[PDB]
Amino acid sequence: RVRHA
Amino acid sequence: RAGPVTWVMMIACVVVFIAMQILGDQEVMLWLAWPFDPTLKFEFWRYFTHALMHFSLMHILFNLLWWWYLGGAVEKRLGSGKLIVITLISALLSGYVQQKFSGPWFGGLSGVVYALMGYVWLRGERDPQSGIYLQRGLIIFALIWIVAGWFDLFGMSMANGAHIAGLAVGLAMAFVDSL
Ligand SMILES: [Cl-]
Repeated sequence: RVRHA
Repeated sequence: RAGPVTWVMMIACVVVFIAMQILGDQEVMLWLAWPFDPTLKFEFWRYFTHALMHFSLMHILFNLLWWWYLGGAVEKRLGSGKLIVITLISALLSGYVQQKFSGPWFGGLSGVVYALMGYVWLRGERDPQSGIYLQRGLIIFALIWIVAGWFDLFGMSMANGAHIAGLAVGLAMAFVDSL
């Protein structure tokens, strides 16, 4: 799932 | 207290985070993510609004803490306009580098935060007369935070492109502003 900045 | 730019960013991030709990992360991402289909290429806001989405409580809290502190200080010492430009440049470039490495499904204010870290530190180091600097304890805390992202020390998939591009941007702008 999504990548976190 | 926090000036108008520092404040409106914090409010924006909380509004988006609430929308994400109500509508789901996926629905908000359809509206705010970096363009993920050629049909979305002219929806200009998307090149920046990825910075407003957060996926975990930890993620939003630490980004907003750093933003409140470093953004608040940049805005107080150097003005609202300066903070706006750092923010736009870091959001755009961090997003560009991220999507290049790993595609468009990312979010968070950390590209911008990492820019502020590098900016405030290098500007204090190269140009003490500005009246802004990153104090020792915060240098250490910032370094640990960076190290943790790079070596994936959160239990989360990181946008490493966004983070490194962010830090680069901040250091680059500090260098430019210290001439
Ligand atoms: Cl405040």
